Amino acid sequence: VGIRFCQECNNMLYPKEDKENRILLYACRNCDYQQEADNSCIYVNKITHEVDELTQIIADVSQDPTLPRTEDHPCQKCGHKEAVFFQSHSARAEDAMRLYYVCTAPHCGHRWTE
Amino acid sequence: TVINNWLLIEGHTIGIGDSIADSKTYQDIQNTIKKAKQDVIEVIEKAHNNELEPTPGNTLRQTFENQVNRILNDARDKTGSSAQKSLSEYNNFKSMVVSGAKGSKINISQVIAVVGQQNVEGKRIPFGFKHRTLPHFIKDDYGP
Amino acid sequence: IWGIGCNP
Amino acid sequence: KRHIDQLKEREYNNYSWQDLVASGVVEYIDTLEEETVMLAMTPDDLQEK
Ligand SMILES: [Zn+2]
Ligand SMILES: [Zn+2]
Repeated sequence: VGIRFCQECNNMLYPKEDKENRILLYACRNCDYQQEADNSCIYVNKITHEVDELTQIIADVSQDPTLPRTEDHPCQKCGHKEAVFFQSHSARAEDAMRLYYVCTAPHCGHRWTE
Repeated sequence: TVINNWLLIEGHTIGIGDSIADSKTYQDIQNTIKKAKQDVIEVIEKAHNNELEPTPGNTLRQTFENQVNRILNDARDKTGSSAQKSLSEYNNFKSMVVSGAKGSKINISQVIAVVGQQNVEGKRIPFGFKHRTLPHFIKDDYGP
Repeated sequence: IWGIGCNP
Repeated sequence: KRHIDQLKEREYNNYSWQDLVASGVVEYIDTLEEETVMLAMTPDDLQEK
């Protein structure tokens, strides 16, 4: 999944298999350093790309004057009543009109979707 | 020639008296708009809860726009029909529409009851600003 | 200026 | 009301639009900043609760 950069040359490590030991080794083409791979996964592609946008949402968006705010939905973490609510705001979000609520009030930074 | 010389005796005119309708008709138009706005709000709340089910061959955004446009169009036509009921025999807008000389039922409806939905490029007014049509409206407002 | 099915 | 009173006697008070801008009552907003601004069409109607 993640890309690992070699210490010796600070370049990308590409997967390589040692036939003798049948052990996956991440080896740079430029330098001879080789590292055994713990993950054992080379390439992962999510065609559905069903990735939650809760992680992507920034807590700073609560400060926006233009965003609508509801006191109807209380915060789960701290119980603050106000909560700005906005849609996906994302391209390639397929067809979702879910409201990604963000708790207001300083430093709570809680994002929940109902 | 003959009809134009009779028109000197009878005469024709267009005034504000033609545009104005009875108070009951205005109340009916307003009530239709009220319940239409409520229906659009209910559709929006269904969409936010994700209870809305996609129409076959259409995305959820497309089917939400379809349903909202249907509700707004039905309200628009119903208010127009109420306005057209209000018209008296003497009303001159009706004289011209019935005779076919100029105008249409749509023009009477827009004059008296409701101008209607404004559509650009086949859709409702788009989000020119970031996620809102005009700076005065709140972000992510799909209301009427 | 009327609706989506009418005219602008 | 004090600002409009000074503006009403614009003559012999040398109070003008520049004074209004300097006082912070009004501000110039371009479109890019308009995207980040919540505006009210009419003050009394929209500001009031
Ligand atoms: Zn290296
Ligand atoms: Zn909170």
